[PDB]
Amino acid sequence: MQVILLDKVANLGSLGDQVNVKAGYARNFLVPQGKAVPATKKNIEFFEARRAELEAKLAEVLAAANARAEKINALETVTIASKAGDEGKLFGSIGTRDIADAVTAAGVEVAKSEVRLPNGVLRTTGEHEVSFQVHSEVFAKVIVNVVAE
Amino acid sequence: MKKDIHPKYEEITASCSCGNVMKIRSTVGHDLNLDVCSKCHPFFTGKQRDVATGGRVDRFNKRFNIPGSK
RNA sequence: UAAGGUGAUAUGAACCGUUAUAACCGGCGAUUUCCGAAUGGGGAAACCCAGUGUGUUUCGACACACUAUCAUUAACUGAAUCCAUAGGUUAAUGAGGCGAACCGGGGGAACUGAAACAUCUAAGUACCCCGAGGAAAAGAAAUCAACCGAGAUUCCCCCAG
RNA sequence: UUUUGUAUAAUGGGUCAGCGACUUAUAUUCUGUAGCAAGGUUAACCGAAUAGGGGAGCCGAAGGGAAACCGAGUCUUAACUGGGCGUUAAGUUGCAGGGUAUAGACCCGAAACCCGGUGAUCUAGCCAUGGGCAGGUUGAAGGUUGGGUAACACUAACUGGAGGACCGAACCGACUAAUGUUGAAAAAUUAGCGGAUGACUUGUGGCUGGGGGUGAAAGGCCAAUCAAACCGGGAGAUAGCU
RNA sequence: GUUUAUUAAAAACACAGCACUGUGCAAACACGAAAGUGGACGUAUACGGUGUGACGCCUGCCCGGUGCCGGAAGGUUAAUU
RNA sequence: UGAGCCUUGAUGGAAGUGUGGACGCCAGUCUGCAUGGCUUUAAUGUUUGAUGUUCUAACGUUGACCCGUAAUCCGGGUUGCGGACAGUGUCUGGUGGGUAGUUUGACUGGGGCGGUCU
RNA sequence: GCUUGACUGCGAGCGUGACGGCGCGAGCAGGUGCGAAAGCAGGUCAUAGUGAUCCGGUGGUUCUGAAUGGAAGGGCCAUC
Ligand SMILES: [Mg+2]
Ligand SMILES: [Mg+2]
Ligand SMILES: [Mg+2]
Ligand SMILES: [Mg+2]
Ligand SMILES: [Mg+2]
Ligand SMILES: [Mg+2]
Ligand SMILES: [Mg+2]
Ligand SMILES: [Mg+2]
Ligand SMILES: [Mg+2]
Ligand SMILES: [Mg+2]
Ligand SMILES: [Mg+2]
Ligand SMILES: [Mg+2]
Ligand SMILES: [Mg+2]
Ligand SMILES: [Mg+2]
Ligand SMILES: [Mg+2]
Ligand SMILES: [Mg+2]
Ligand SMILES: [Mg+2]
Ligand SMILES: [Mg+2]
Ligand SMILES: [Mg+2]
Ligand SMILES: [Mg+2]
Ligand SMILES: [Mg+2]
Ligand SMILES: [Mg+2]
Ligand SMILES: [Mg+2]
Ligand SMILES: [Mg+2]
Ligand SMILES: [Mg+2]
Repeated sequence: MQVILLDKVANLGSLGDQVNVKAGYARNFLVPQGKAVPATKKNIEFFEARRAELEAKLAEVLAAANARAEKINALETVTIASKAGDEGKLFGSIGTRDIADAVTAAGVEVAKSEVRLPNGVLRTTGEHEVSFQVHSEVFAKVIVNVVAE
Repeated sequence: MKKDIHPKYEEITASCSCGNVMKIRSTVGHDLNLDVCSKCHPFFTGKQRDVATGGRVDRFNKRFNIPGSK
């Protein structure tokens, strides 16, 4: 026969699968000690419901934030000012805490996490393509511009 | 000997040499005994096999209730 | 209800009663030693012995009441293991034994018959065992009927030897 | 009474008195009798109970064929013939009787089988705990000492006290003969006889249960009973026999 | 020494000894539907079953038959599918 | 290790050097590495069987502890040994005088033996 | 020599049996063979060479077939 899971078990038995099980489904193992199953008519009625409902909480991350790039990439660029001296070298450095707050005031409480930023830029005045991502499949390339107040 | 769930035991029948005899026989069932409740502790019980299944079909726990009102 | 009575063998004795409260008959109640489920432990039934109370007490101590097992619940406890169960204590409830047939259920002979005897018969009888009631059991079609229909169970007559 | 046959010396009975064996139920069939008649009769039940009511139903007036089917005909056969069975036989319901059937089935009687209980106060084993064995013998092992050996063997006195050891009472048992044989006695008495510190003997209590026990074994013993105990039941077992 | 209590006390039963065989311990085996108990609070120098029956000198040939012990390759073969 | 699947290489795509291997019609393929331009059968897997080996977790324990409990019983717990074995139920072949019920004819110069039986 | 009468369906009336049953049989119907034809043939010169019933097996048939149509099964006939 076959039964649900509650773990992974050597055999296709990932958390939540109803296939390839053996006679005397545990009751001496995979059910008592560790995971369990008692599939029945009522126990799948709820568990099986997990397929559908989980896909929702998992869809949103790919629903609202998926193409959300525009709301942070619709602009040709963001622009921040600072201080320089040479051919445009920013003394300290403006970056996450800056680009973020700025665009945050705009409508993006973006965090300095998945941001591809290879370095705290703005050190050089001008453009700077800084791509950011909120979700795994999500990301967006946005150029930034450095200016001196 | 009475199988806790789906209670059964020593029914009597007779034999048959097909030729001659109708000596009385006698049945029994199956001894054996397991079970361990995942709602407290491993309570066990001696039950028949076709008696274990049944419990393990959709009781296992949803069945101790009858022994309550033994 | 009453002119008569204290049962019988059973008289005798000593008494009780007689123009509205002896005796007798009926209802309700009181008492009801001991043994016996026997139930405080025991036990060659009618007896041996004990724990906790109680009053009197001529204050010595004795007579009496309760203390069986088991289950439902409750209360208190409380192991191996944190808890938690197990187990212990208590209280109230009920059960236990005895019974004539009939009733339901578990188990279930052989003689005998077949002119022998193994299938088959006797027979689910005799017997054993559990359980209940004035009755049990059964009982409201997953019935039967045949294309019309009937309509729970139950028992009697018949269909038919 | 039983026989071919019995005065038979084959069976039964001492006598008397009382009791002692073809019944009963329903079914089926004949006979007699009564009712009614191509019709006869109700069952349970109801009941102003032996009425009356109730005709469910049973039997007969049609039979033939394995049947479908046909029908005073019908089967048979391909047959229209013949042959088989039928066709101007009154039945039916009571009552009394002859017989049969199912029953205990005229009455009495087995040896037995099966079911459930009672029995180890006899006896057989075994368990626990207690008791008994007058007297008289033999004289093992071990030991001491003397001899002896290089040392051990070995030997001699003595001490020692063994043994299902010896003679023999109690006690236990039963080999022989007589008597008893309606006994003193349902196994003994009399005179002898075997064992008698042992696999001994005995008191008290306990444990084994019937196809089971126990058995130094004879089928022996399990309460005067044993090739399957006693008591009650199936049970009026069955009895082609007396 | 034992035996037919109540017609048989024996040459019969027993006996110590001998032999075969089984049993590795939850032993074989036995009582028991089972639990359990005996064997044994023993453990192969032990326990059981069978036969012979001190001791002495011994105990020959037959494995065809039946039984038992080993093998189990191949033939035949149950339920089951 | 068979058989089925069915996903891949091998019966109807040109190199240069070295050298590995497999099949091979023995005019000669396929592929390894160092360097360069659908019919037949191998294996990963997956199913299903056959045997083995190992494991734990059922099952056993007439090993050792703790507790109930100042118990030899029982139970629950800790641990060790064994282990899907053993053991049991149902079904089934072989054994089976251990046990049970029975059968084992008549004629006959008695019965038997012999002989007979239509 | 020629053939298949070792035929199919019936059978007057008899013989013999306790019965089951057994035997004899002219004649009739349908189709046969042999003979020119009358006619003969329903196994062997006759008398032994045999087994009742039940349970089934095989073939045939609209006999029956449990609501109906079938079917299984049953009957009937033939036979083991
Ligand atoms: Mg008392
Ligand atoms: Mg008492
Ligand atoms: Mg008979
Ligand atoms: Mg005479
Ligand atoms: Mg005389
Ligand atoms: Mg005589
Ligand atoms: Mg007289
Ligand atoms: Mg006529
Ligand atoms: Mg002596
Ligand atoms: Mg004497
Ligand atoms: Mg003496
Ligand atoms: Mg005694
Ligand atoms: Mg006696
Ligand atoms: Mg009797
Ligand atoms: Mg009887
Ligand atoms: Mg009698
Ligand atoms: Mg002697
Ligand atoms: Mg004698
Ligand atoms: Mg004698
Ligand atoms: Mg001998
Ligand atoms: Mg020899
Ligand atoms: Mg026998
Ligand atoms: Mg009999
Ligand atoms: Mg004779
Ligand atoms: Mg002739």
